Amino acid sequence: EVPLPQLRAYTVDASWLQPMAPLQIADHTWQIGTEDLTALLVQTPDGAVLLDGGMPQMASHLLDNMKARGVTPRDLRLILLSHAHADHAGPVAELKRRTGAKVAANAESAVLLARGGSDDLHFGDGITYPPANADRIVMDGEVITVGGIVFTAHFMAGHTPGSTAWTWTDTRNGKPVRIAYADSLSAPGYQLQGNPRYPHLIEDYRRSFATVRALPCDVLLTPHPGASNWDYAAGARAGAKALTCKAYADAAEQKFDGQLAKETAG
Amino acid sequence: EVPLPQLRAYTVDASWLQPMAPLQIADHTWQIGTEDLTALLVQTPDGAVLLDGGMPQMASHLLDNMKARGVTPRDLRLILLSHAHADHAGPVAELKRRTGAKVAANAESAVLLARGGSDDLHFGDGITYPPANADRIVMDGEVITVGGIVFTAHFMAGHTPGSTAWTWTDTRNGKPVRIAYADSLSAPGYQLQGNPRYPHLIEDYRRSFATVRALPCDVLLTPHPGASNWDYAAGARAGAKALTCKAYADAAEQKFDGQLAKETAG
Amino acid sequence: EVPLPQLRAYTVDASWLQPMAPLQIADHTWQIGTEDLTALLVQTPDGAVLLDGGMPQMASHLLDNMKARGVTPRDLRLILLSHAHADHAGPVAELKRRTGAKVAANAESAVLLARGGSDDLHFGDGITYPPANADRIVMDGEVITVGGIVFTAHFMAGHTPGSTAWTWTDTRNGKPVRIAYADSLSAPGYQLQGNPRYPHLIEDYRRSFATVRALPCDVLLTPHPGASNWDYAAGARAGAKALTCKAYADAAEQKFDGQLAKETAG
Amino acid sequence: EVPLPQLRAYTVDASWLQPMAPLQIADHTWQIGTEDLTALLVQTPDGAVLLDGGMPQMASHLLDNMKARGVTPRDLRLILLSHAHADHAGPVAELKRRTGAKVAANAESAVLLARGGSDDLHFGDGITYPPANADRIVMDGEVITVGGIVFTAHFMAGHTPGSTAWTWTDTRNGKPVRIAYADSLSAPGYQLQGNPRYPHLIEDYRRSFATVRALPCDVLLTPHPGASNWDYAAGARAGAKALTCKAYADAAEQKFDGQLAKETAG
Ligand SMILES: Cc1ccccc1-c1n[nH]c(=S)n1N
Ligand SMILES: Cc1ccccc1-c1n[nH]c(=S)n1N
Ligand SMILES: Cc1ccccc1-c1n[nH]c(=S)n1N
Ligand SMILES: Cc1ccccc1-c1n[nH]c(=S)n1N
Ligand SMILES: Cc1ccccc1-c1n[nH]c(=S)n1N
Ligand SMILES: Cc1ccccc1-c1n[nH]c(=S)n1N
Ligand SMILES: Cc1ccccc1-c1n[nH]c(=S)n1N
Ligand SMILES: Cc1ccccc1-c1n[nH]c(=S)n1N
Ligand SMILES: [Zn+2]
Ligand SMILES: [Zn+2]
Ligand SMILES: [Zn+2]
Ligand SMILES: [Zn+2]
Ligand SMILES: [Zn+2]
Ligand SMILES: [Zn+2]
Ligand SMILES: [Zn+2]
Ligand SMILES: [Zn+2]
Repeated sequence: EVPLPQLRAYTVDASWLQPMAPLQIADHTWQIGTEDLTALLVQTPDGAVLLDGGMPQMASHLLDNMKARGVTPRDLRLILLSHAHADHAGPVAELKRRTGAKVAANAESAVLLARGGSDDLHFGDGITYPPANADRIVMDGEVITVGGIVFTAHFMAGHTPGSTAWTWTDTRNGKPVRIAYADSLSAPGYQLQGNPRYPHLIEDYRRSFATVRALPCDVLLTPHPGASNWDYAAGARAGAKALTCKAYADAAEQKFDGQLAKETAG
Repeated sequence: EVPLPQLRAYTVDASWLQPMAPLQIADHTWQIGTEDLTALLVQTPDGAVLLDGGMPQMASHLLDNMKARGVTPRDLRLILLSHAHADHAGPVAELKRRTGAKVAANAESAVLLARGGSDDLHFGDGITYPPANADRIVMDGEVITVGGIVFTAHFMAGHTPGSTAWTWTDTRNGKPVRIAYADSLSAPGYQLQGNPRYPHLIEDYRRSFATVRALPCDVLLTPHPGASNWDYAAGARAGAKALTCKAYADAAEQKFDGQLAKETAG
Repeated sequence: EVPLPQLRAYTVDASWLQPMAPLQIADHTWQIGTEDLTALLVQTPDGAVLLDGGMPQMASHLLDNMKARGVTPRDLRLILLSHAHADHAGPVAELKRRTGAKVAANAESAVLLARGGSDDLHFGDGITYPPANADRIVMDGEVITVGGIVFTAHFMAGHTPGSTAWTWTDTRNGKPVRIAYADSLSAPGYQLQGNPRYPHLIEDYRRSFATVRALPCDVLLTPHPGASNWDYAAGARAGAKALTCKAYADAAEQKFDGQLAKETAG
Repeated sequence: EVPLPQLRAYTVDASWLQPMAPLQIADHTWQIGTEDLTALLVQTPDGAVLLDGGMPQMASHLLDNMKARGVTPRDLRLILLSHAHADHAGPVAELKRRTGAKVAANAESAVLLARGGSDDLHFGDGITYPPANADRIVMDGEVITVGGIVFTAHFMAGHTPGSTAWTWTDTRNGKPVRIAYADSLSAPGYQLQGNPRYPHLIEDYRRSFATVRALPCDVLLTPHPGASNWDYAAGARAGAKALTCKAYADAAEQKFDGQLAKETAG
């Protein structure tokens, strides 16, 4: 007799789980996640902002890197997200319990986060994580300000309905640097055409390619560094090979077109 | 010495609160709300669907009209919404407690409904109602089926971010009738330009005019009958003067353009 | 023809809405609410705690009093509640939006707060307010610490299922002062016996009288000052006539017994 | 270099996941879960009630057994729970999506269910499952009626704060059978004494032993059949060796006392 299968945890490449010390991107902005998952710490005179947390098991590591940067749990004011999947919003619930952080997200990301990634449009309950509540809902183009640093939401629906690019201007060498943190434009295993759970998926991705193309973008960062050709293990050269937002959008669209063609052929 | 003001309940025109008997729109579809607030009952071989409930005090009236139509509380399967303001989603929480009904809504409508209309983009906490949870989140263009009757969501963001037109095909006289239930395209007291809580408000309304224009639309109904020139008190002539979806969209756009011009002048 | 009634806002005595300047209770502890609604500010080296906010319209007043005390919105860390009715938790949602404050509450209070007081066991939807989410759920006897000040939850179910007394030790004149903030032990218009929504109501109130009787209680404060014979308008004599926790419990039990007898007679 | 550990799914004994055909307990009441996880189907003239669903992967199996019993997804009206851990409430979110079922639970169980078992008092995020919302909150002693069958909640806090025994009277052989579905009285790996997350844990378990002892209890069933000495694989003898509620309470208290002694020694 054959029992129902055991639950299976989603495993990821070791590099996604490999702790790294803080890597400075600009005067206020640091990568504090792992070798292969972005978690951006933005430090202001009025507390700190975290953009993404990576996987659920990264909470303690994030807190240790924050401490190394001089940010105590009380000092973390705000959490923003690229998208509410387990490998980017994984530790958000735990971070909220263990810090002063509140979450701002769009309605789509808030709904997905509140169900801990369950009933995903494409993944079903395959990739779940601890649910968290949003403290503020943002609209497309809306800004949120912490310690005078202004972050602008740019909705880029597709990878998830609530996928968002976040933009802000930091400084380096006395010069402004317009940083764009663009969400994933992957569609891993997705049914793209005629998907009853996402009927306008293709139109949304197309619009999102155009949105990403047009971001204020002196420097592009992505939830997976490899997407934008960052190499967080490469020290002084970490960002040397980084794509422009234009090239990232184009490469993602080319890949998407290929996937659409293969799906039609499939 | 001057105390803080007493809370003020939102009052509405008496007609919005004036009970009426069920008014048949098509073979399966009945208006069961008040003279001036739409609440559509769609009766299927597998239970009933309610589109909108009107104001919070209308729950019992709705249930009485459902009973008159042969729909017991157990038989009400689904609640859909035009938008999650007090004068359309008012009694939803109570209906869920008192019937078998589950709610399907988009993420924006779900978020607003779950906070009972509080922290509204334009109204603040001026117009609140009992919060309710959504049971199913729908995407733009997604269909939901009850007793073989298929309802399609058409997102028409503006009046609220989650404003939705619902379409379905009923029958009359052996002929199909493509019914369009289009949400409000009003912007009552709204700041339209440069609204920090809704930066792309104008672009969303413009897109929504185009969406409404293009709906499958043999018969248009609206949350306020007057918006589409229905007169639910007019018996056999209730729907005679009804606007097409095209004319409704055009009139709403003309009004919107006027409001934009007056705002610029203001 | 007779329309459904207009919604009616709950009105309260003017004194409940009458702003007052901060009134010091102990070295760290201030009354910052109105003449007749308690809102306790506890100021620590690590940010401030608010116990209750009063009615929904009191948010701005609370924030102004906090500013007068040197507590900026960022500095408000924690909100605790006596019970989640409109006249004590009214402004909590707004305070969370406008400050750094997170909410800790028991599961019963959290559920009631999340529905904005709707579907109340006794009031139905008569007394609703903007819903808010809890950030931390506490158990009976659990402590929560802010800036070294330790607050202990004592569950005293009855007035609401989640009614809580909060205790902490402050100082005055170099001496410890064990402060007890005991919730209401009223049952206004309640059906006490055989209430299908609260079958063990009487047993819970009885247990709660015993809990209140036994609190560490050098100084008793209550959500309505009059309950404990505080007079916040009386300056240096505000707390002179204050009841012990023992006397408060006894008077409340005597009143309850009377109500039970009258209900039996009714 | 050493990456953070991969997430680990909780595995269970194969028997907990071993599908079985429906096993009749009384005229209306069937075991439809697995060999070693209880899921009780109660069939009424007005739809069906499910008490527990077992593990997250059991949804489809439950639905298949319901179909075999003549209960279509539309016909499932109500889900009740012993406690909101993954091995009993696992499939509840999915069941709600796939059926007409609404959930009734106490505030503690509702809060835990809504966070999908995350931030557990004892397990932390070790044992999570898809979150679900409750549709009705019940108080201790409150009854809920479906198709004339009356279910009474008896709170028995300890295993979880919201642990509940459910009682109802079915029939067998023309005679009433008072069925008691008592929750777990285990404390697996729990810190019992001086637990900051559950300060009154011991007092709650003691009270719960007394509650279980005193249930109306012609037949005891438990979430794990072995707890009450049921053997669902034993056909006509499945319930022969079943403990009384009195013996179950006593054995659980004896085990608890042993655990307390070992903890003190530890
Ligand atoms: C596809 C996948 C498998 C396991 C864990 C996470 C994911 C995932 N969701 N979104 C992105 S980007 N992923 N890598
Ligand atoms: C005060 C509080 C309640 C719930 C969750 C988190 C917190 C909190 N605020 N600041 C810090 S550090 N916390 N842990
Ligand atoms: C503007 C207003 C006042 C009171 C009650 C409801 C409303 C309202 N919100 N959306 C629409 S359409 N309304 N009439
Ligand atoms: C069973 C149930 C639980 C919570 C809320 C509503 C209901 C319900 N289902 N069918 C009917 S009629 N109900 N009242
Ligand atoms: C009874 C009542 C009427 C209006 C507003 C609030 C209340 C109330 N709930 N709990 C307490 S204490 N109140 N005064
Ligand atoms: C950052 C944030 C997000 C949502 C709600 C409130 C807040 C906040 N934290 N500190 C202050 S002051 N806020 N307004
Ligand atoms: C202890 C444990 C491990 C894995 C899955 C479930 C559980 C559990 N929680 N409550 C009960 S009873 N369990 N068996
Ligand atoms: C209508 C509905 C919406 C959300 C979730 C479930 C359902 C539902 N009701 N009856 C059946 S069968 N459903 N799947
Ligand atoms: Zn993803
Ligand atoms: Zn990813
Ligand atoms: Zn509206
Ligand atoms: Zn309206
Ligand atoms: Zn009250
Ligand atoms: Zn009060
Ligand atoms: Zn358990
Ligand atoms: Zn178990």
